[PDB]
Amino acid sequence: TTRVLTEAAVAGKRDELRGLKENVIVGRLIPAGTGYAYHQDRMRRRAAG
Amino acid sequence: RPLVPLDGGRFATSDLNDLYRRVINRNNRLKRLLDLAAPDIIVRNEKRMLQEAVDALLDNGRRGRAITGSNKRPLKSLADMIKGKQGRFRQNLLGKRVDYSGRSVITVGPYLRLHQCGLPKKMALELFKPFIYGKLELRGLATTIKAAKKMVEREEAVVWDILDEVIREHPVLLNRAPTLHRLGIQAFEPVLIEGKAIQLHPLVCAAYNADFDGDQMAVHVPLTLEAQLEARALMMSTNNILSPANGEPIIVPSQDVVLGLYYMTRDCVNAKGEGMVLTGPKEAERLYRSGLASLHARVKVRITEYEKDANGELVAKTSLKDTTVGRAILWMIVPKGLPYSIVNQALGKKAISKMLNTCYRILGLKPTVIFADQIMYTGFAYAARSGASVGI
Amino acid sequence: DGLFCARIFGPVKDYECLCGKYKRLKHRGVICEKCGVEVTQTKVRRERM
Amino acid sequence: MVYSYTEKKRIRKDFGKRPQVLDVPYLLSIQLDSFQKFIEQDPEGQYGLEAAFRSVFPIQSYSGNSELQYVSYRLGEPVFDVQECQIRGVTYSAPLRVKLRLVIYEREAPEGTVKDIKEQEVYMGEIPLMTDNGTFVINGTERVIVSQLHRSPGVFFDSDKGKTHSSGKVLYNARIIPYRGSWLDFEFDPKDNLFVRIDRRRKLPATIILRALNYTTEQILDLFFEKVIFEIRDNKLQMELVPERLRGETASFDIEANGKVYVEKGRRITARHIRQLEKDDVKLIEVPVEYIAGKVVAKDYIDESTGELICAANMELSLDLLAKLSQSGHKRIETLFTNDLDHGPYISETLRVDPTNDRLSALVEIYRMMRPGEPPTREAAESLFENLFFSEDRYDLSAVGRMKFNRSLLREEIEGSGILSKDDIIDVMKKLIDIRNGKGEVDDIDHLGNRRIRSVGEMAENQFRVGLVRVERAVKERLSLGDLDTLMPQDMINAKPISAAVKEFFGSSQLSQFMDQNNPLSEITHKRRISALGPGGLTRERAGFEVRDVHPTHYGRVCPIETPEGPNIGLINSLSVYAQTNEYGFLETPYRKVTDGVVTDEIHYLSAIEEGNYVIAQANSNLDEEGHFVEDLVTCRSKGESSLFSRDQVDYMDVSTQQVVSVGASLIPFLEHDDANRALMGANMQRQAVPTLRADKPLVGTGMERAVAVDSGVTAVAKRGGVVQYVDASRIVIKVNEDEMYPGEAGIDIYNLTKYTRSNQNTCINQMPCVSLGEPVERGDVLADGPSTDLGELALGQNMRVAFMPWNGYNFEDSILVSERVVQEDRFTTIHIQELACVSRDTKLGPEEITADIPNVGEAALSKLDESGIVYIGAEVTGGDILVGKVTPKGETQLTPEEKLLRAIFGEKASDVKDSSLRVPNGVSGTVIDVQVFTRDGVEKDKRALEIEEMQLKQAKKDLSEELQILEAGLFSRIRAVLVAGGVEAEKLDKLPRDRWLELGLTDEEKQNQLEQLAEQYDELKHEFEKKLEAKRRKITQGDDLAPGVLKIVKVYLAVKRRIQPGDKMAGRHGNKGVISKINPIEDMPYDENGTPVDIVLNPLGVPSRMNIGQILETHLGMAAKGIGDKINAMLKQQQEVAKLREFIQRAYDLGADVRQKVDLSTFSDEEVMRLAENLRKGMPIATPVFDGAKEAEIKELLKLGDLPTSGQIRLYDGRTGEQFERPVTVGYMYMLKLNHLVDDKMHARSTGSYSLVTQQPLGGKAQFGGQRFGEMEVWALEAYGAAYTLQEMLTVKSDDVNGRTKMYKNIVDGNHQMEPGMPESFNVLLKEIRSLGINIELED
Amino acid sequence: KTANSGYLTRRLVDVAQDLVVTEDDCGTHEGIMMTPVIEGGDVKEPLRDRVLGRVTAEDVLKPGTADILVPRNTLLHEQWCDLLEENSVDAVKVRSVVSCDTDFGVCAHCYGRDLARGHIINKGEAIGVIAAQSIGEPGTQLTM
RNA sequence: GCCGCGAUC
DNA sequence: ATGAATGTGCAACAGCATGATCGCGGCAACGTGCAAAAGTCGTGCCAGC
Ligand SMILES: [Mg+2]
Ligand SMILES: [Zn+2]
Ligand SMILES: [Zn+2]
Repeated sequence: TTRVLTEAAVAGKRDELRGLKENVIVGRLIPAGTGYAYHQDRMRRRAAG
Repeated sequence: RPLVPLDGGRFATSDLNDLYRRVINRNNRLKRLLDLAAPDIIVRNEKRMLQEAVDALLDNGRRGRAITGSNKRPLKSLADMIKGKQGRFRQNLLGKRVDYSGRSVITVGPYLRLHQCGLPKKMALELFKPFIYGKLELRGLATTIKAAKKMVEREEAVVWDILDEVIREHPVLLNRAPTLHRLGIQAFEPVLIEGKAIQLHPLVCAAYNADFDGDQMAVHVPLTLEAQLEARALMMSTNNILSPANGEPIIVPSQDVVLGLYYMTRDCVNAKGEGMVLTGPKEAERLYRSGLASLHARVKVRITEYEKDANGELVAKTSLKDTTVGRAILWMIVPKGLPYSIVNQALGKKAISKMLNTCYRILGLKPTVIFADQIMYTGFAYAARSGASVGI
Repeated sequence: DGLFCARIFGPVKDYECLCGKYKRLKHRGVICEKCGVEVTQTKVRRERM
Repeated sequence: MVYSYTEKKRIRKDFGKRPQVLDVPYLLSIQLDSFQKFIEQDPEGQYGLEAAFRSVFPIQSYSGNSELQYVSYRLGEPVFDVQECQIRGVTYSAPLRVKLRLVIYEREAPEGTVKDIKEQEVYMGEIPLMTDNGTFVINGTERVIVSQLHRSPGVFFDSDKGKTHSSGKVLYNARIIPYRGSWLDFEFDPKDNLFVRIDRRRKLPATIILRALNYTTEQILDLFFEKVIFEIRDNKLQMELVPERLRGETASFDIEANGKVYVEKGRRITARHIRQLEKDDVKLIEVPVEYIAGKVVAKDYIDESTGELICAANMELSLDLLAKLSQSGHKRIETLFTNDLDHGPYISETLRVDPTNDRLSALVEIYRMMRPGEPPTREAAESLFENLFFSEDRYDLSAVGRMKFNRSLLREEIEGSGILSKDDIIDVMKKLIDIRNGKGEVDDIDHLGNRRIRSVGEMAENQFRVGLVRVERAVKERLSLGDLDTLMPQDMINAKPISAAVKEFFGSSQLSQFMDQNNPLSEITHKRRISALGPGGLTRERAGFEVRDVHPTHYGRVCPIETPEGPNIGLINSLSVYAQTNEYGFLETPYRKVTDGVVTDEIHYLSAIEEGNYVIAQANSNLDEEGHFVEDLVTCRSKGESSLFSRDQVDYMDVSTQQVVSVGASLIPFLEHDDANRALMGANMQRQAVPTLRADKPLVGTGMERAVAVDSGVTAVAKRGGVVQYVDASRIVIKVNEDEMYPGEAGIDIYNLTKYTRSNQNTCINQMPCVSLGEPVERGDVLADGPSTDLGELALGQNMRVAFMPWNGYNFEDSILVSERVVQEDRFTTIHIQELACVSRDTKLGPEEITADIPNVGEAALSKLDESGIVYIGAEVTGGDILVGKVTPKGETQLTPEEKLLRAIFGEKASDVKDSSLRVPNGVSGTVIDVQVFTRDGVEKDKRALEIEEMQLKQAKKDLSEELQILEAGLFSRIRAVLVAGGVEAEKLDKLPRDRWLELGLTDEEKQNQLEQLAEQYDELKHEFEKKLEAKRRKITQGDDLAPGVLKIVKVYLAVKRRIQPGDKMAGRHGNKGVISKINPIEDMPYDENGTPVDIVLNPLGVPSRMNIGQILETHLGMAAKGIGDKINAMLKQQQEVAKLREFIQRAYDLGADVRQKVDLSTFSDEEVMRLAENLRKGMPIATPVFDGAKEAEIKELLKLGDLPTSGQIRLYDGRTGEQFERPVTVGYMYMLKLNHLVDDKMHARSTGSYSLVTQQPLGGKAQFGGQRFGEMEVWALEAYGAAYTLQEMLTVKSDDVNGRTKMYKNIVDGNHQMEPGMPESFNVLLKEIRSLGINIELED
Repeated sequence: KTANSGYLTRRLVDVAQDLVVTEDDCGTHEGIMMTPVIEGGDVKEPLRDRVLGRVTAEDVLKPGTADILVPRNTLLHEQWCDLLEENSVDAVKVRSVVSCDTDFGVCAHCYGRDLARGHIINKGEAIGVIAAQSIGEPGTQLTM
């Protein structure tokens, strides 16, 4: 984690929580199975504004 | 970063607190030595000491030796304690300890269905305590929550009845310790038992890789409507029969069931009953249970098969076949739509697996689950009746 | 002004400020004259840096 | 005479077939012997505390003319015995007193003294003692100390497997491992460069230290190489002839011998030419000039004309250089060997690598390399080199290290200084060069001749040495400023560092653990435990596959079976039955000397190194009557391998078939028929069975049960007993037979049995007597059998009528189906004693008195408390009932009017005091046993305390009165004899007390001598009784010096009976285990023809795959034994004649095939035959030794003797349907143990308990109401299923959502089942942690 | 060896966790030649086991030329495989996840029918975790 | 808030 | 024939090595004197019985 954080710190990047590992850490619904439909509805709302 | 308590009002300084307090201890003396017009050497040394202390606080074990506390062990810094193993293993990222969970030794229950697990009534009434409170308050037995608490501790009979009412169709999911593959955590329908150990269905032991020699399993309760549906439509034992690795049926009888099926479907050169002609599989059970014939005798039985060449329709054909009494008895449990050449063998731990696979492929899921339960029941019964024993 | 203090990091014991000058729920977000501890729900010890 | 009294009670039918030569040793000798040699006085300084004292003392100041001279030492008497020390909860130790004096030397007169103060002993330190079983009772515990198996100091050569640089170059390295000090290594480069890794610093040439040993460049070359001389006279340039040197070379020019051609240019190189040249005596001959070009000059010739000379050693020569040396007159030139056939170019290359050629330069170089700080000033480097090596104190090779150093280098002398000299480094460097050259071989690192064993005594000696060094450093400062008035205790004797170090070692160490207390077997196998870990050992992760392997020298010294399974396999061992340690610390094994072809009965003890030279025979080899082997070809072990050798080549003989195995694996019958891993599992599982309610002997054993039980200290063995006088349920007293007595005071031997007492694993320890009354008892006889022991026989299970058959899937996998007659007959019911403690300690606001009167508690909870405030003994308790009524004072000094009216309407305290009363923890039931109140001195004693002290006084006087009764009986007998001798009054004299006023005076001699002496004896005996009675009344009843904060303590014990139940684990002793699955009723178990239903039903499917043939053979053999027992029981039922019963027992005892069992009932009287027959009516307890026991034919004959089916299978009828099972079922009696893994202790269930401040997650583990951890793999499986809502609810609302938990609890109570999730606290903690660094993390909108 | 297999499973799961079937059919024509696995002279994997539960990227041609057997982009199952084995087919080109041609996921057709259920795989299944667990479930029994 | 030690699968 | 740039090879340093349970112990880092204020103690006060 020491290597990854610094290479992420200097670049100032973002996560965007696209995979399964990121959503498990945060505690939201994973984009798979039953939680996949919920993440499909949210994507349209973000794109539509 | 709270202090670790101990006997008396004394509060020991923790590892994180020591690393900080060293930094401020250096900082105050340095910021003092700035204004005293001290010689460059001493302030230089103090700057080096403060810089080293800050580095050790931020990551101990880098840029020189590692500072230690009372014991000759490194004082873990902010790096070593990010979450668990310097990463997010223990306290985050799938490492959360969960409540509404139990743990007890597992034994075997052969009377259980494919989707049932025996749950002790002492783990229940503790996993389902809030549900019991809700049902007690709903029926007016305890107007206040405190009364429900007190009567649950006193464990009256009506509390047991209400627990049985709550349990009725609330699936609960058991898992073993080294969850290797996705079949290592399955959801069963609990049946309360007057006992102290979880009763696991013998068929799912192959999937769990569990044998009853002190093995323990955890019992996690899905406590939400979405969670209950997920544990019923995605995790029920009757749902996942085919292993998601090769397509072969993971839930397949083994050990005593296979021995019983093998002993039932065998042929002896001479036994009680030779060349007898009997009406059907019904007479085979009557002759065997009466003692007039042996399980390994060879007879000719008039038997009916069902066939599925017709589109969605079953056609019945009747013929006279030469088989054994044991095979004729076994045929009574197979569903309609399977050719008789599937039980006219020895059924040695592979023919039975292919029997289940063909039943799944041709018939579906409900018939193959019922078939698996019947197969295990009859295999256990006839293996016990055989009296197979190993001697010197 | 130590590592664990009361002027910053919030209070220590519930909605009670130091010296007992203002220890109630009648006072919200007030600063005692004698001590700089602000009244809060003592769960802010997990947020102030 | 042949059999002892307890052996006459029940004779095990040994199957033998091989006579035993040496009986099993004390079986706990290592621990006791090590501590004895650690404590006992030694005239010399070999070992023990005396050796450490000689090593440190005497001490003196820096030219202060004051020295510390000491003589001897003594260990005081312990102030508590083992039992009281265990009960009270303090360390069993003794004071340490030492005799030492002060001497003051004259300052003006050299070597003269002016004062000599011979002060008395000064107390210093506490040394815990070892109990006679081998345990160190510290802090009220057992705390056994496991011996450590560590690398022996010496010289170790290794090859590093030849794969470091992947070039195929094998690299040889040497190590110098000392007992204490710095290390030293030699290392071979891929480029063949000598590197020395001193104290594991950077790699450094060996030439620097070689020069630092005051060796010049020419001298090192002369020592490390064979120099040759080239003579160039009159331009001939002759060459010396050494035929043995040149083996492989090319003749660059014609070689002529004395003017005659011997070898042509490029001629034959075979040994024939070399032999021909050697045979001809030829002087020096000329050689081509170009040949000498490749040579390197070793010495440095000096020109006689000018001081200029070619001193450049390790350099070649030039053509112009030849003219220069010819002009200078250098007729002879000295050059080294420069030959590379077996030797090679070394040393010189390293001298060319580094240019330091001075001792000072080498010293400063090594000082800078090791210490990168301040450069030295001709003193620091020299001092550092003196301290690093060849130092008396800082560095010290052990005696065993010196022995191994000398043996590895093949030196005749075995003794010497424990320090390494200059020649030693040279010798090891030479040996490394030789091993690189080809001569010699690398030694194995796992050889048991290289792995030393160290015990508790040596470790305690090392700790005491460290403490002694510290106190000596403290003392040295005193004499600098010490005056003559300063006494020894005033000179900082400073016992605190020594006691601190000793107690730190004994209490908190890697190799001093809680002793296992399930069965005597666990204690026995824990005391003699071999551990490779520890301070000087190796880390678990560090151990490779080589260490965890069974080296072929583990034959008779380390068990190959018994070892932990998962993490620690191969790192924890167990000593074999006959193994012991060397005088240096190496494991030996007995062997029998074989002279010619007959094996003698003389026994020689062979270490690991010695046994690799001889030829050792096999225990299972036949013999003749005189002693010769029955075959001319006999299997043997020569050097690690096994082959067949001639009868005349055999040199040594194995003592017995039990030699290889340990104690734990010796108690498995038919061990040879079991798989090795299954035997491992059975041996490990035997050490876990809980002692049941009633001891039950094994129907089939190995005869080693008696040795395990007797030497474990669990039983009570008659030390010198004769005929027992009075047997009690708690006491045994024996009147010793007159033939052997101690003259004066006579006396009897009294045993105080220990009743129900908690063990370390919460199990109960009980001792029940064997002898009834007036039974003669010989030396070594067992009187009281402890937990899991029957008549001195280790019995840790119960025999069960096991049938192997699948029963309707209830014995699926490894499940066990148990009958209900097992439950009814109270088998496997165990007692578990649990300890609950409470201490009354003062606080800021006052004292914490304890009383029954507890405010705010109803009369229901006060029903079971006395006037003092603790539960009555024997009250059955459960749930959470109050145990001790303890109040904690609260602070209040402002009596507000509300408090005033509260005190007015209620009591004076008005319930101000709190109630910190200890309650029964959840899940704990059972009747109380004892209460252990103790009181601080000065304070008023508890009301019940007086009853404890009165009970102690009652038992004390009752125990002392018997010897007084006997002594006054003897005195009365003597007085009666004297009065009968003269003036006898017959019964009149006996009627009047005091011998009827001492029978007046009678004769003058009797009055002056007889009566006066009798009166004097009576008076002094009465006074002696009174003084010791008073002293023992005084010391028992004394105010205990509690902890300063502690005022008064109370402890409560509970006793719970655990009946067998489905979840409880049961296992055999052949590696078969399992959990019960159902307690079936009696009427459902299968029954034979006679109607006896089986007790346990097992699964046959577990035998053929695990290869546990011991199960089947044991069941058959137990069935035969129980058939014999049933025959004897039926015979006793008809009360037939003694002759017929004796004949049957005789015909059943001598059955076998050339068994070494010569018991016979002819020399057995009538009454002991009936006692034996009534003792073995349950079953004839036969014993088959480990590797040579009952065969199939013998078992079949035993079965046929009892009128049973020979094949070992019976027709079993079903209990439910009553239909005969088609195949016969193998029915037999197997010994089933109940392990210590009970479900009552393995169930947990949490809904909402207590969380942690950080991460806000639920706690973990039982006894804390924790929750099962949803691991990473579980979440992966959840993701694989596609179940996302379950994952979300298991990640947020169950663990870390502070508001989510409460919201969802409210929703469930309402009945909503709504998610309403949130944001875990763990991620917020992680964000705060990262923000605490220099990295900023925030959540974007 | 259990530790070294668990570490491998950890790495595989971490690599493959971000993989979910998010599309129905990418329409790509790419495929992989699937011939029965042969070693020396012994038949060691028949084509039936390798091609069962996959989609045909191109129509399989019987030895008789210009004779279609199965339509393009169809799922092979027990009936199709039994019909295919009756003839003398040797090579079948089938679509696989390596050529899914979709972005951030894998088409439901390019990945064949799931092995847990008879029907084709539905959208949203986390195939990467299943694949990693399936690969790492053995390994605690591989002989090393 | 751990560290050692032992044990189970 | 010789110098410089480049590519190759070798040595030192960093991360990492399964999961879930149960049971016992042991266990760290002042001073200073005066203003300035505040609290306290011996003492005298009025109000209730
Ligand atoms: Mg198991
Ligand atoms: Zn305040
Ligand atoms: Zn695709």
